Amino acid sequence: AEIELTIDGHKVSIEAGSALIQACEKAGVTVPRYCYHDKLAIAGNCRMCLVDVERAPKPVASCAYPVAPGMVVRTDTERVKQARENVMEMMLQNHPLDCPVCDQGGECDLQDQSMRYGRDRGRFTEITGKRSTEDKNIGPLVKTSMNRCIHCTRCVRFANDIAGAPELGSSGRGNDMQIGTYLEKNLNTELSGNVIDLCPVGALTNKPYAFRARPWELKKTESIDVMDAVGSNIRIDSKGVEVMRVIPRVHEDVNEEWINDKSRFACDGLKTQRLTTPLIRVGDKFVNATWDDALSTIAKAYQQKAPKGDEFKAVAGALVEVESMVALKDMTNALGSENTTTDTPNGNSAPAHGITFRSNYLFNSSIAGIEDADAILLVGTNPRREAAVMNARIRKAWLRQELEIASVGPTLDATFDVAELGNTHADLEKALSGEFGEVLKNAKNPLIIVGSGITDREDAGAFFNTIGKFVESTPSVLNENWNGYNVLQRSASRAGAYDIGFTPSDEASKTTPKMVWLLGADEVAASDIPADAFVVYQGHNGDVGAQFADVVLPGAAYTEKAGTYVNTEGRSQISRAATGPPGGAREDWKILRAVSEYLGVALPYEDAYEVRDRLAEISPSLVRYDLVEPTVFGDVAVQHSLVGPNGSVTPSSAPLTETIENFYMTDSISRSSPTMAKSSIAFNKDNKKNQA
Amino acid sequence: EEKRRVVYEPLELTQAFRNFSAGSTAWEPVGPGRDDRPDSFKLPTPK
Amino acid sequence: REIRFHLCQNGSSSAPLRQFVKNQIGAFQKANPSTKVLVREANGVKPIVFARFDHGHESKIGLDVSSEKEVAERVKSLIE
Amino acid sequence: DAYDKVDFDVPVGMNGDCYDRYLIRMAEFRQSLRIIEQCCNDMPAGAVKVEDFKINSPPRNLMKEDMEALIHHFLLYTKGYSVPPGETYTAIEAPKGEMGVYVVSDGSERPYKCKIRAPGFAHLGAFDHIARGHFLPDAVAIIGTMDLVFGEVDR
Amino acid sequence: MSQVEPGWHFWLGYGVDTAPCNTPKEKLPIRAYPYKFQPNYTGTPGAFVTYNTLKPKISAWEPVTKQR
Amino acid sequence: KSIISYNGNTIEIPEEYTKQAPNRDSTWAPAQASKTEIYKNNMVRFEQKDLSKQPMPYAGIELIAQQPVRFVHGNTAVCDGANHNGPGAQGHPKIFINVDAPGSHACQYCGTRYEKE
Amino acid sequence: AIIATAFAETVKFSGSKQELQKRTLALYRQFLRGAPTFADLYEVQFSIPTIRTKIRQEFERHRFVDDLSIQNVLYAKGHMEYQECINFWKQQAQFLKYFPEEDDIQGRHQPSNFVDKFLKNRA
Amino acid sequence: GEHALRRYPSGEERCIACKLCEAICPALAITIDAEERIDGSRRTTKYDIDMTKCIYC
Ligand code: SF4
Ligand code: SF4
Ligand code: SF4
Ligand code: FES
Ligand SMILES: [Zn+2]
Repeated sequence: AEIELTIDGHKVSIEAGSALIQACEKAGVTVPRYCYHDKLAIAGNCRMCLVDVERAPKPVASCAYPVAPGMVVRTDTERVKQARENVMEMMLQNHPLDCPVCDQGGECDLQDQSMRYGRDRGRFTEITGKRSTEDKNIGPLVKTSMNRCIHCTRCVRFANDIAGAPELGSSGRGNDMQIGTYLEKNLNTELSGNVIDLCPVGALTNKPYAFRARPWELKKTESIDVMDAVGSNIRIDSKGVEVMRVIPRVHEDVNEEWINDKSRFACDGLKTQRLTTPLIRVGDKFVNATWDDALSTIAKAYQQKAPKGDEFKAVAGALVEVESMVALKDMTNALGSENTTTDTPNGNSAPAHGITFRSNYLFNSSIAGIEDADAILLVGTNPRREAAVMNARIRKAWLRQELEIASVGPTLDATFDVAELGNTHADLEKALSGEFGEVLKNAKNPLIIVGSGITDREDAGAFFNTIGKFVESTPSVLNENWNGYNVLQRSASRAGAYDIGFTPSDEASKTTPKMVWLLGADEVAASDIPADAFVVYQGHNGDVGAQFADVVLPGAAYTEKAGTYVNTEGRSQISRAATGPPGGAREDWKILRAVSEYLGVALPYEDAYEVRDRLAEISPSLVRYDLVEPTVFGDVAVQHSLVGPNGSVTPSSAPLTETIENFYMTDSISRSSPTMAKSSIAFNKDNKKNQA
Repeated sequence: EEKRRVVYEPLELTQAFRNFSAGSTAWEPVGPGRDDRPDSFKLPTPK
Repeated sequence: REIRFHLCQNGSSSAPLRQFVKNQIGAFQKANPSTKVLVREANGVKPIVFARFDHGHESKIGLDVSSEKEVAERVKSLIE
Repeated sequence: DAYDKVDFDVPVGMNGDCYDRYLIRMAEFRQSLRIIEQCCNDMPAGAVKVEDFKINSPPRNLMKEDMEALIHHFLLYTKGYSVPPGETYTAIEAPKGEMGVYVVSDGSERPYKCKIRAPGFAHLGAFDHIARGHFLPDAVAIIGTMDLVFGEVDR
Repeated sequence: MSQVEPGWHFWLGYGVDTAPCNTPKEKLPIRAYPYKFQPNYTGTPGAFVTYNTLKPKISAWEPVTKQR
Repeated sequence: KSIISYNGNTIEIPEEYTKQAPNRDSTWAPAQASKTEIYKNNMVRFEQKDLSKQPMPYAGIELIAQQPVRFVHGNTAVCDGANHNGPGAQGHPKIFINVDAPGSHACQYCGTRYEKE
Repeated sequence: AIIATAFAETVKFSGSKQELQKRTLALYRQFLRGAPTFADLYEVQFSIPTIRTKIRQEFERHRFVDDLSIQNVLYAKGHMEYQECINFWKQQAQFLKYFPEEDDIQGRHQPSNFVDKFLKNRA
Repeated sequence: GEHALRRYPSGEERCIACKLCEAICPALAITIDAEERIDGSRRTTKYDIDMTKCIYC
């Protein structure tokens, strides 16, 4: 079923029917290109992958020539070496003289490409000159100078097929061809900024990071995205103090070399509103103070209030470290109170399902299994919003194979074709027994997918009890080699927190605390906090969580520390620190160590490796990094998820409203960054953001 | 000053050193290149 | 107070513990509704129970042990 | 460098003394002036840099006019020009002596290594084989005719 | 030294034949602003002082409390 | 004029030097660092020193705004900024400007704005 | 350059651990004999037995190396530093590298616990 | 000898931050940060030569 051929003497075998350029990549003979891409449709617009083929009258493009057996591929024919210089020279007679103002200085693929294979001179010295192109306003996210564009089609095929915003397009013939809406209307898909990593010239580039640095100055650091349930494998570009930008480093499973929009532009809030020193409340006024004085005030007011048990509330947030929450849980339960609750509304109890049986809070199919998916249904979520990388996988599957999606709850605009069913758990229960009890029994590799917003609803448990019956009832959705129950989170950390055992007891859910511990956790209200409560915030920037506080503690953000994160898939991933904590911020668990020391609590560690062993004690799957194991406990896990909230939850007719208010305003950084404020204003039902 | 002599203290810079070889192509863009081996001293082909 | 234990998802030397959590959780959770269990696995471990008490102080035992009731002997020993 | 194409006598001493090492230096003025006489008469016309724009800069006349000259002008001043791997030892006749250089190319654009053979390095190294027995004012006339400028020897 | 005008300072060190009183006005660089001629003030309290032109990299957070 | 020297003490420089420029008082960059921040940073090495004989270098954003916006008969303009007296290659390189949109268009090197008419 | 300097030896590599041990023992005797010369020559502030108790503890640092030839490079470096100190070749600024701890008692708040590391985020 | 930044006719700063001067100053005397200003054109925020180490290449 495979084909062996010869590229430059190198024999190489590749699967039949594939493209020749992948065979050149497999053989190790580097062939330059401009408009081939792996994850995209193939168009031969670039003319760069010209290559000599025995039994061919003319040299042909290697991107779209299909693999045939008995093939002799030559790349160094003098005709081909002529041809590459030719095509480069043809490309470089309307591209404008913008190399010192173009953003991709060292990263111009065209440019490095034109050093190997370019001509010495360029005989453009015509009088009346090149063409020139309109400014083409698009949005506040994507800087646009269409003069530098070469119509390499790589933007528009992506936003067409995978991003699913078909507003981009090619309009006009010859040099009157342009790219984009000639309405001059606003583009938005929920992964909008992914085109500026994709246009190989600086036609489309980064608007907030417009000219601030330049890719030879940069220090690069491979790390993990947060404020996203997938925890995409990213790269931090940093000058050394600030954080310049983020670019998705390639990874096969988790992101297929794509990244969320909010994940992209989040570096603005990472440098503008940060906590740089500890501030103690005077009474309607904070003053900054000695780093001893803050923690000594913590110990002093602990001796004043004395929470002896079930009065030390400890709440963590959305982008918080697993390694920090270990220190948190250790401190609280050596303190003698498991008032250990999430930030979410209806987080003050257990989240209506098992903290046991990791399957209860994880994504049990593979994300790679979504290529093999058949017919699924969302409940109570917008997966276009929550984990837009997942939506990219959904649309790629739906275009590739033949699928069926249902959507129960909020009416969303997908890129793909949804099928709505209702806005009631009774409408849901009607739909399960209506027609898809037959379909999901029929389907080979389906799944069923649940957003985390239903955890907000107090009627979650019966909301589980229906669906927990159905997985139990249908053996097709619950077989050995995968499990159809699949849940997501809004964070990169509440999955890791549910690995920690970050849940209050039924007893701990009752008492109003006296000493509230904020660790991130922006979305608390004045209702969630007691009146006289000791409310020491530990975070990185200034949000609502820092506004209620008594003492704030500058902790490092996700960039500055050696983080450890768990996605909804369950991948334990290292976040390599790109820079040091700025000002007077420190790392979080190191702060909790000293906070223990000014109490009677003795944490048994002082290093990072001893934390790694303590973390191995909580779960050894979190020191064994980034390797996804399945669960051998499917049926017992679903049954134990059924038995707990069985019956006692009485589901009301509350409509399944939207989980989040806006996408680009959450998680204390989209509110910190001014670029997401101006992103938020431009993105609701505007005449440039409307369709018709 | 106080030891009235020079002392050897560990390194502190005003400006951190910045190389710029991080911007670098992996494959060396020079080609394979022809040979100048003598026709005596390369291996004769069989037949 | 809490308790956890860890298996390896390969079927070797955690299989009596594996069937122990296949069966005995519906009785053990009802036997101790105050404290809390949780299960995790890491592709090869030694099967091991870690429990935390009413101090934050914890205790441990390693479960190279024969059957489900032989697990339960060590578990009941480890609670007290 | 067309020292072939320029007629040039060379002086050669007789004893091993410092006086031949003096007289040869006096002679090389007379020789290197004759160089200038045969150079200024026969300076040709032609391109003063190398012909291509791929190892040095294009002239600034046409880089503001041509698209191709900019990318060379940029890559030569950000990356630089790429060198084939290998190693060379090129040594030429400095007026101090044979000055050599041994460069080891990565194939990158930084030299992976580059030794100098400063000429006065071995001259200083050959001091106490020559300087034995002589006097201390005689230990000054030996110094500046092996030409220890000391910018050379250490580096 | 450096109490002389630049377009003369060239000619004092023999840069030009034609001193700037005799140059054509086409070679005068046209300027849209007046000229001041600070010669040098080294050691004088009019000495140049340096500073970084830009602000600190990361702005702090202003304390805004919230009475619950 | 009087700005707080981190201690409640005020430092007092004349309004001729609370200026970004002799042409402009206001900042023009996101990280411009106004002089009111700068004397607030290090007046330590500014005492006993003259205020007059520092640069004040006549910032460009005022000077470019009063240049006349040129007109172009056809469609595509060309900008060089090069003199026609100087025997050489000066000015910014020969980039072209599309002027079609309503409003002028600055040549991104020289800042001269062109208009199609 | 036929001839060497006064104390310089031709470097030669002992085939056995015992012959290396013999050379190191003779070497420590050479340091210990030349130690009162050093306080005169480098004009140092302090006393001769402080020099001797450093020269002892520096060999105590490398008492527990297994290999023959790593002790061979170690012996050669020791012999070269002997060669430097026996002449005027080091100067007293470079000679007082070997006592950072003696000349100044360190200063206030030498960090010992976690907390003193933490309050200056490990210095 | 010493340095200066030219300006355009009708007085505009003439320096864009191409960073070539940062890229090939072999003593790294050049240090530049630069931001997009109000009108949108690129200009240099801080341009700084360390004239201790300007080697007159
Ligand atoms: S994309 Fe920009 S930087 Fe690259 S060659 Fe073109 S103008 Fe120059
Ligand atoms: S918009 Fe950019 S990526 Fe798309 S074809 Fe044009 S230049 Fe290429
Ligand atoms: S910043 Fe760039 S354009 Fe400006 S002077 Fe320096 S090298 Fe030239
Ligand atoms: S990708 Fe092969 S021709 Fe465009
Ligand atoms: Zn211009």
